[PDB]
Amino acid sequence: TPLSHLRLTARLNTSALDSRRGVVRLHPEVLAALGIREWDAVALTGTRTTAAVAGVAGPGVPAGTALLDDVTLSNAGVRENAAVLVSPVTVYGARSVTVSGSRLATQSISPATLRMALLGKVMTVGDTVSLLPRDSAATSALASSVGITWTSELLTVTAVDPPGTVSVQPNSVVSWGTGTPEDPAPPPTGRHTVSPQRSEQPVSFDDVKVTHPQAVKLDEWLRLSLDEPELLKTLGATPHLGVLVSGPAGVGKATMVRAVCASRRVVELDGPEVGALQVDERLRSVTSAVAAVTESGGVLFIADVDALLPAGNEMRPPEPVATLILAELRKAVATPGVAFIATSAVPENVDARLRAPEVCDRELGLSLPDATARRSLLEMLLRGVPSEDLDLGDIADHTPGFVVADLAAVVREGALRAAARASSSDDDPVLRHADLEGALTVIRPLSRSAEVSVGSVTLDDVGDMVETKRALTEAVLWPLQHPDTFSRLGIDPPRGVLLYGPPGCGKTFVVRALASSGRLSVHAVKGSELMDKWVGSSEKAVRELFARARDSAPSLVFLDEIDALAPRRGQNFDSGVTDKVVASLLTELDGIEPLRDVVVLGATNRPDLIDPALLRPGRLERLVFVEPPDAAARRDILRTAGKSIPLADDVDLDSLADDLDGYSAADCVALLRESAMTAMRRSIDAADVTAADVAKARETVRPSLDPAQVESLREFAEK
Ligand SMILES: Nc1ncnc2c1ncn2[C@@H]1O[C@H](COP(=O)(O)OP(=O)(O)O)[C@@H](O)[C@H]1O
Ligand SMILES: Nc1ncnc2c1ncn2[C@@H]1O[C@H](COP(=O)(O)OP(=O)(O)O)[C@@H](O)[C@H]1O
Repeated sequence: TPLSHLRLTARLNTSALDSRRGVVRLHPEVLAALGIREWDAVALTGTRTTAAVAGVAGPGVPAGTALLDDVTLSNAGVRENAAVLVSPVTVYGARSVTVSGSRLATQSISPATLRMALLGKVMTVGDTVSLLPRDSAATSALASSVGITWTSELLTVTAVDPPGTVSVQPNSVVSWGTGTPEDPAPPPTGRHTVSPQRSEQPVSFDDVKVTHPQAVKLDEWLRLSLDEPELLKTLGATPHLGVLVSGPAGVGKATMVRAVCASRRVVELDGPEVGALQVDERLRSVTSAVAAVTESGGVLFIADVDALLPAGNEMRPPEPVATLILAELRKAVATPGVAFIATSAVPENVDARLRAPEVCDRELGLSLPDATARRSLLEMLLRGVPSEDLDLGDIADHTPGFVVADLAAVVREGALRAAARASSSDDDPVLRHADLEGALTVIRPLSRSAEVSVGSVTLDDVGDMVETKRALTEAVLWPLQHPDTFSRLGIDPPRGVLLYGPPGCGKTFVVRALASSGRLSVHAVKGSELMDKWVGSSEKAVRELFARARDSAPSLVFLDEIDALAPRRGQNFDSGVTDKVVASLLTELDGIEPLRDVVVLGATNRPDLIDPALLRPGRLERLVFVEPPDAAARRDILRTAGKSIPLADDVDLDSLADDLDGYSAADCVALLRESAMTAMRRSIDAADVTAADVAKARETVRPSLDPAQVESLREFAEK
């Protein structure tokens, strides 16, 4: 894919409340020309190369101007009012990030605190990052009540992994530079901690289960295994318990586990810290933790185990040490009075041998908070926090795709805006609605820090698809959001949905937008990846997926590229591997049919390549055809995507829509992208997209839809 880029003028961001937060201000036309949305990271290049998060510039900022704070100008090697190269950058989740600082901060600030303070932010080697933008007895009490422990010291990034540009994730490890010979070496990492029975917990079990109903099921599993083993023995069930908890990053998976195990003794390892250890020290750490949990019993908990036991991509299989690490865990699970719980944002990022009867026999998927749940979280985050008229309902309504981690960061930022307002007024800081709303202009949700992340796309980002949205809302959202009314009205349990249409028309895009609603756990796979890329049995991956969905209800099961997952008999010959998968799939689909809190949806560009047994009643029987965007639809798509692109008077998006027959939704989005770029390159100071700019763009952006293939898809439901 061609790497788009623009030279802009770099002006110093004069707003202190907008500076030193890892945010660069760009005109929307730049975002359009570069092919990115707000909150996407950009590469910034002067004499040096750095990266920052693209935030939309306020009014009064011409398209040819980028606003950079003092540290960004320094990191990019750009003088004020000088030229800067801006371009989209690939930002992977960091395995590790090594930072350097004073001997005092190196000894006083834990790696967990570092990760919390820098969560979601982009890092590049050589960069100067700030843990806190600003810095009295009432203000310090405020900072601590909101959870600000660290200070405002500027650090430097001495290393990242993988190389290039990375973002700090919950499964990342952020550790000090080890290390300057003069200064003392920093404390050891990757070793287990023990929390005794009935220990003081920051977040209670009651607090957790109001937005995470899955905590009730986890608690019930633990109690049966550890407290009432004769009940399970009477039924012939297994007394052992291994659980893999998954769900969006920072949604609160680890906090839920600690809350549920509050009355138990917990032996806890930090997956990333241990995973970063030298291979032999890594094994010893796991071994020490297993012997400790089996010495007295209780819960062995590994937060973010995907950093410790990565799934591997065949080019690199799992390391040999993983076999021995798994043997230790397996030994723990078989121990009476011992239970094993591990977390991971994406389950398939963990070694396949962990998702097995011998270690983790069952799984639990958490969900994004809906608007109601978000308001519950904000009120919880603001206990003992001096405030006025916060209007939390409005803040909750304006944070879709957010998680508690983000909301916490929103509140911390709000405390800074209050403390800044306080210092000028000399009054004691008191949070108002302005602070929280102002925080939203600088805080990037974790769901936007890396698509394919649940919450990155919302229905507003989807132009048009009125009829498709309508059908999906009624077929998927309505039954899940109203279980009892549907049952008492004698409405059938949610029918399986097959979503199909020509490429670049949003059949996948709209599902991802739909899946960001909240109060609904999403369990999604791409047909190709599960079959070809994943190390492990594909047939067991199917049963695993559905079992996690059943246990995490209300659940949506998204089988994208369903044609690859279940092709027609004869298309594949792999010693019966495909057969077992399809037969297992049919079996799972039939188990989902009577359920009311689980919906299954398959998507494909080629429905005729699916085994017809998938399309029988009780299975994927609701056929939703996604039409290519007509004249009406193209108007919406253009207007949605081109909303903030300044246009010249001789540009009419409506008449343009009528002329774009054969252009898919993606084609239209690309025509605006190309148009904006054509205008930016033509004249920076005369940025307004002209009719000629669009005319030139149409030379490179061609129609992609085949009228015969489109006809073939439309007739599919009747044939
Ligand atoms: N009820 C709560 N009150 C305050 N902070 C919370 C609460 N729940 C979660 N957090 C914070 O949000 C972040 C995300 O929680 P965590 O469980 O670590 O996410 P993950 O799902 O990635 O494990 C954590 O840093 C935690 O400190
Ligand atoms: N209605 C729409 N509005 C805006 N962008 C869209 C729309 N439909 C599709 N796209 C663009 O197309 C991309 C994916 O297209 P989609 O049709 O979902 O996949 P497929 O090619 O598998 O059908 C998305 O990243 C999105 O940018």
